[PDB]
Amino acid sequence: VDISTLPRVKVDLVKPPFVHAHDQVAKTGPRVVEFTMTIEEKKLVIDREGTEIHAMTFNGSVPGPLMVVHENDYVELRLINPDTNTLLHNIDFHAATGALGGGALTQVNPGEETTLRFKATKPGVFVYHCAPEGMVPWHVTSGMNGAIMVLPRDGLKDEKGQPLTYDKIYYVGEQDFYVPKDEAGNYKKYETPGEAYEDAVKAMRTLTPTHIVFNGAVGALTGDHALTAAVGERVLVVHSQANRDTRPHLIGGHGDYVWATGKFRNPPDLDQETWLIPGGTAGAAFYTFRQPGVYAYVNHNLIEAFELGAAGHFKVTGEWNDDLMTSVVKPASM
Amino acid sequence: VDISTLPRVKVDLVKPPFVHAHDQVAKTGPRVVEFTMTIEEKKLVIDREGTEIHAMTFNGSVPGPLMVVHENDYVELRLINPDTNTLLHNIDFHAATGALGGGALTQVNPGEETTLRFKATKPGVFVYHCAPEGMVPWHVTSGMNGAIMVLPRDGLKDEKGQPLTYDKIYYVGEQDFYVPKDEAGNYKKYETPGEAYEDAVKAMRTLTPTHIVFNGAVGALTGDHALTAAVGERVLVVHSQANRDTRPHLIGGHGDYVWATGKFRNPPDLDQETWLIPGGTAGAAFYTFRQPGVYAYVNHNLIEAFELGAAGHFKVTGEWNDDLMTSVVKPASM
Amino acid sequence: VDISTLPRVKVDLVKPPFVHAHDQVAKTGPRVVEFTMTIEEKKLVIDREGTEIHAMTFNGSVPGPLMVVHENDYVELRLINPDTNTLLHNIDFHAATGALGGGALTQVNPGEETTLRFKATKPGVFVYHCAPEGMVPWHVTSGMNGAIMVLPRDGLKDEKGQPLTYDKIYYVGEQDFYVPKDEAGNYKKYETPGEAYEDAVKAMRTLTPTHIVFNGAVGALTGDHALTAAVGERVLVVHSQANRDTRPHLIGGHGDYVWATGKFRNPPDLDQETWLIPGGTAGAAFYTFRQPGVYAYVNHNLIEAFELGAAGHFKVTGEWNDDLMTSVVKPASM
Ligand SMILES: */O=N(/*)[O-]*
Ligand SMILES: */O=N(/*)[O-]*
Ligand SMILES: */O=N(/*)[O-]*
Ligand SMILES: [Cu+2]
Ligand SMILES: [Cu+2]
Ligand SMILES: [Cu+2]
Ligand SMILES: [Cu+2]
Ligand SMILES: [Cu+2]
Ligand SMILES: [Cu+2]
Repeated sequence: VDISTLPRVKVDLVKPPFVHAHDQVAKTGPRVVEFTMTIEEKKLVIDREGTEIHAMTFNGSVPGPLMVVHENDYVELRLINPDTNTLLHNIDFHAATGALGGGALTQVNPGEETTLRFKATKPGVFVYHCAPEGMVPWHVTSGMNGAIMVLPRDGLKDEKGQPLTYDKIYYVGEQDFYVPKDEAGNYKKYETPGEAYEDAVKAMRTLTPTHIVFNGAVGALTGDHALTAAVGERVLVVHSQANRDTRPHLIGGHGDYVWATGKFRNPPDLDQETWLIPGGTAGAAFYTFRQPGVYAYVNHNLIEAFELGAAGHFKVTGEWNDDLMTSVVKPASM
Repeated sequence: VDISTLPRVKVDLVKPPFVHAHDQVAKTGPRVVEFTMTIEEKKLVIDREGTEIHAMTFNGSVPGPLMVVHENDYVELRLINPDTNTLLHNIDFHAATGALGGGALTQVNPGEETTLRFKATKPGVFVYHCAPEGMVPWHVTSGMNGAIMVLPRDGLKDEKGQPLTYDKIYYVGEQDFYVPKDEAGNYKKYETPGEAYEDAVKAMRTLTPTHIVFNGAVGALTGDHALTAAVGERVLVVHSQANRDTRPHLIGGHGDYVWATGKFRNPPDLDQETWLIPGGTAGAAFYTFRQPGVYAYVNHNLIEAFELGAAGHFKVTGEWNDDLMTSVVKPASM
Repeated sequence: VDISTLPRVKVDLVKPPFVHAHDQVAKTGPRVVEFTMTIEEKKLVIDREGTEIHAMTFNGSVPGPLMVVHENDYVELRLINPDTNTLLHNIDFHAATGALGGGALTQVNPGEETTLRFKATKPGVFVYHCAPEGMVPWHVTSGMNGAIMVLPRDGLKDEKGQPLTYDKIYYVGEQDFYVPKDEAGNYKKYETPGEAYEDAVKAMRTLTPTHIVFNGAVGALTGDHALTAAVGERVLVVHSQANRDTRPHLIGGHGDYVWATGKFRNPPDLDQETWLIPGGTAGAAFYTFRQPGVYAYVNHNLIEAFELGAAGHFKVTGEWNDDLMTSVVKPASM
């Protein structure tokens, strides 16, 4: 079908962990879904100590926002690199076919823009990331990655073919940072990106992250920004990691249905405690909450979670079920 | 059904790698299954060089013992922290739903005890571990973790729905330790847990284990303590890793049916050489032995196996099958 | 059936990434398939800087060559250790059952040979590697590993039971090296294998590779040695890693059908972006190319790919499909 004959719909993106509006089951035929993102190089404070890095972002956030389409829609992205930036950037979609996922067609210097179109032929959650030839891991590990969800036209299905419908969705982007250290162990800072580059390469080659965070900073998904749900609600958590493996776990819950490597033509794994999302992948977990209270959502290398930053919280409202769990005898000396 | 109307059964636990008595197919309706564990802080020698650490244990062992129930039983655990210990502890069951897996309800100071009940609503093998707020990875990586198996009421099934019945079961707990080192590379020792804490945190933040062991020490599952089997026996090996990925492999055999991420509502993977158990997970592998002799069972990062400790042995009795394997010409000069 | 009554066929191996001739669907009954490999200790330059190591090889290459048989054939390997070598070697097949995969029966000193036979009872791709008692990870991480493919007698099948037939096959062996470094960070060199051994053990115990390469060196699968295909061709990429996890990704494509842990009795995962091959495993991915141009094939820890060596290329011939992807507005200032 001639693409100029299809409907166009413009999406207005939101900041993670929230997700723009969409319908699980497609309410129209295939469409050209129009997105715009503006690259922003910016300083970000990433820990409680005040460590400040030069982040490279899509739309001002780490991770970049979640894009949502259906299978056999066309994604049309206007990518803007304002002249207030200093570096060359591009974009590679793991959802796309050809030209390095789009990276070979989207190289933009400061003061340039470009528009890419691709057909979303495979359903699943997928990573997108910047990847300029010769400086790929530097851009990705400076925060320049997000994800796209390509829903089946008839929505999600369980291992038997019956519908799975979520009530809420969140997007957790997990970021490994490599902040250069001196011989004594303290972070260095740098005056220009070029003066930083060799020590960024040195720091990356150790293979050891200094920080591993959700939504761009230690503690970002806690306090006033904890995730929320109610007892009985069905929640989909999309989780991406563009560079290193992670092992997500809902402390106090499970992944009732999990696509660990993110592709919806496969049946989900049931009843997971913890699952492996390989570096370079997006995964998705569906859970129905059964108990109120605080939960933590972590990478279950618990050092990475509780010392390096890879931990967030849910606050869940509703009634407690003593059949599922109860304290029979509360802690006491006797 | 009112829980006070159900049968109660008391379990008497055994030391790993052995497993307490149970029936694969449930011989009764749902029960309250009663367990007791006593926390023990103790010194342990973990390598051939004599390196001694302060371990934190459930029931005196690293790992803690394997607990076994059926789906929709209630687990009722009496957890005792004697006044000979010095620290606060608790317990989180990945099998349980609510209150951080039980951790929010089981905080016991030295000289206290508590009793927790939860309904085992999902079948599989699952990690349990201590997790005190603010010091979670320290307790877990001091050895304070084990596993629980929740069997389907009608026992295990293959990828086609037919029964799988084991003749023997073993539990291998794999432990990553982070023993602090001085600048020259030698381990330090410490006079109190508080004086140790900052350097334990420093050691953990390197993300690099000093030791990775089965059943609490280098060589623990060898010699007089090698695992055993006979040709033709069906063996289930439950394997847990509460903090880091592992990649188990039976040298000379296979995993004929493997639940790599441990949850029995999913069909097993067939004919595995090696499989990935993510950190924070228990997995299980079923094998029927076909050849006698010595086997090694390893994490197949072979550095981790043969230099850091992650290797045990089977000794298998019976007749050799020359159709499966034979030396046609023995090593010789010619 | 008496093995002396079966047909014998002699295979002549080829250097990776190419694969010797075979038929996907078996054209005969079960056979004794005869292979010969000669061990070669040799110097190899592994990076652009000229770093030279002492490699330990099967047949002169890192990885060793891909062997191909069908399920229930017998593999008969003549393994030769010439007197120009200095070390003891052997071979363990993850495809085989008993005697440590063959390692206990194949110990050859320089100037010796041996012939091993085993029945290939399980279909899949599997690692083979040297494993001499007490020096296993040293030999494996010096390059002494390859893979064997055991095809189902009726060829490969998809998740629904229909045939999958490849037009081309390649074998990518991925090698983690641990070249010892002095305190300043420069590689050391050594006069004899014995004088090298303690520092090789020290380097391995850091768990941090210095190099991670495809086909034995940085850049080996690029330039005049890039992999090739045409639009519309079906390609199987077999990928092994004998010691560490990897996360393969075709940049610009997908794994349409992937056996991540390599065993063909299981249904493949569909539409993968990236997949996890555990250390100690071979995996296989099937893709039909849809677009011409250059692709990169990587470990998607992008530091490991683009700084440490784990990246190769495809050059694909044919016509571009603007429906799948197009530049709507080329990069420009406006
Ligand atoms: O039980 N979650 O660390
Ligand atoms: O073949 N097991 O290392
Ligand atoms: O999109 N491949 O790094
Ligand atoms: Cu960029
Ligand atoms: Cu990528
Ligand atoms: Cu504790
Ligand atoms: Cu946990
Ligand atoms: Cu060797
Ligand atoms: Cu092996």
